Amino acid sequence: MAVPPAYADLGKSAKDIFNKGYGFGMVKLDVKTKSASGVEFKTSGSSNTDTSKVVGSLETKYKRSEYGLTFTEKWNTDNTLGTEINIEDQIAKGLKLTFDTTFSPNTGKKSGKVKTAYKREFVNLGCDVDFDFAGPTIHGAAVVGYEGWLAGYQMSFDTAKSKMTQNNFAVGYKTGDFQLHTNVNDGSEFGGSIYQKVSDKLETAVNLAWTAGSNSTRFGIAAKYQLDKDASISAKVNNTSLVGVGYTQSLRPGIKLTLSALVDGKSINSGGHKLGLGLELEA
Amino acid sequence: MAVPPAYADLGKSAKDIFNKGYGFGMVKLDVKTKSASGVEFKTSGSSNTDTSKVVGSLETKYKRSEYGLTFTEKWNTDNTLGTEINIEDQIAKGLKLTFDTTFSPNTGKKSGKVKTAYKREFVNLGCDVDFDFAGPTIHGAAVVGYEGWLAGYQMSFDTAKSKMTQNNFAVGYKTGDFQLHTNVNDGSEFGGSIYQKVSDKLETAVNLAWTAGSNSTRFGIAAKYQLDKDASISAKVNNTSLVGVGYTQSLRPGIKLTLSALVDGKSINSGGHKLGLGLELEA
Repeated sequence: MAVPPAYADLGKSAKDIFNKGYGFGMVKLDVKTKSASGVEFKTSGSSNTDTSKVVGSLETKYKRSEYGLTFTEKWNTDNTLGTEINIEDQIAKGLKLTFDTTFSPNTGKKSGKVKTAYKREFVNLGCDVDFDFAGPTIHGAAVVGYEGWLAGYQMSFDTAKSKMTQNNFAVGYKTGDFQLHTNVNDGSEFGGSIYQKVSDKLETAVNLAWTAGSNSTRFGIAAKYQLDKDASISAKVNNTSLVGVGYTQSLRPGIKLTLSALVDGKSINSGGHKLGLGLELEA
Repeated sequence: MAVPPAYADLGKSAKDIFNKGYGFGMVKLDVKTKSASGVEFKTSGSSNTDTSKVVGSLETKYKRSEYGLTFTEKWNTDNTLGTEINIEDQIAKGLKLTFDTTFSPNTGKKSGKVKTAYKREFVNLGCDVDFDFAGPTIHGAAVVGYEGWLAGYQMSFDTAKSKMTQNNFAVGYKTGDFQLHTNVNDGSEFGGSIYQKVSDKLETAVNLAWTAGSNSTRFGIAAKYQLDKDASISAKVNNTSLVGVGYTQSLRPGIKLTLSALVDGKSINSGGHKLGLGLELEA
């Protein structure tokens, strides 16, 4: 089953080291409940410490594995309504067809897209069509993989402006507990990442970024240490001397609390320091 | 055991209806852990949504029931250090002696007090002495109780200014699931409260406040409904049309999450609305 990850998921494990475990400047509550009928609910809510912009949301998910059907309804505090229809492994295998819609009964605006995915051995393909105010826009991504090596191309195109708006390449290589990933976005932005699971308890990642049109280089070191099986500690630092720390505790299987802090170097009296609270409830 | 509550606790059950279950404008984390050695830890931390003033704290508590000894150490983010010593039921019974101290290694300031309590049938007494910059200040409270009826007097006195700074009376009456409380503070502020446990699930409270020097009257209605044994819902409204709502869920015995909101009447585009998150962890 050498079925590659989709282009968007290349370098995921390293990104997850750098990004989850943290939640600076926000307080977050995510609740996944389940009714007797089998339809499940997700209610998210987040608040910025500065803007005081509270966002709320409810999602309702209904499944029918027999037809490969997922039906999702979405509500948020912007009064925006969403509806998603997934049809997997029916028109063919393994082909996934998706219809996504959004509508806002205040501003009248209405948007939609048709997503398509095709998973197989050595090949993971995708083609989306976004219908909006300046539509349509065609997205296409392709990833081939054989024996650890990975090769991907991502592309987007405004049909109206007759203009290519995305042109990205990716080369990857995994040897199990070690991932290497590189990308070239628009012939301008160059990126690289390295994931390494050194021990049972220690995970480690490294970020690199550079662009022509400058001698500008940004890079980062990240790590995640699994104290016991119910507690975890993340830490990271970049070349701007921003130090991130995070600590996540599963109080009970299903309930995760997360504390995070961002500390600027060097500072005491004058620095942009941030805190973060995150709570995940799974019932 | 008709041992009355202390003056500060008169009307507690009604106050608890009105006040806990809510946490407007704050996010709060309280953690009560316990070491093998028997010494217990409390770490609190709260953050205002506006001022962005994060406060942190650690308290360490060591006991020795055999001598009636409680020894508490306190640390906070203001770098203020605290130390409390409790000696109960030793000099006599039931007499409690308390030494409280605080010191700030930044501003050099240092404060302390000697608290004394005397519990008995029909009588609950208290006398504190605060040593500060303008010290000392003597506090005294007395509550007598017989067959539901309650009578209390509270008093404070600056010995330096030779000035009485507190003169309060209280009359109460309880008939089990019904409490009535009234107070006269400084001959100016008049207050009253009524608690009523109507059902197993429904608790109810009413607040009243008036002062001479005005025709100013403020009052409030409060209620707490026990949905199931692990969930609870609070609501309240005053005469300024401020509507409070709160919902607390014990996810597991020991873990309580609390959501609260304050809604102004009448408003949509222009009103001071507040949210609140509170989390209690007991391990």
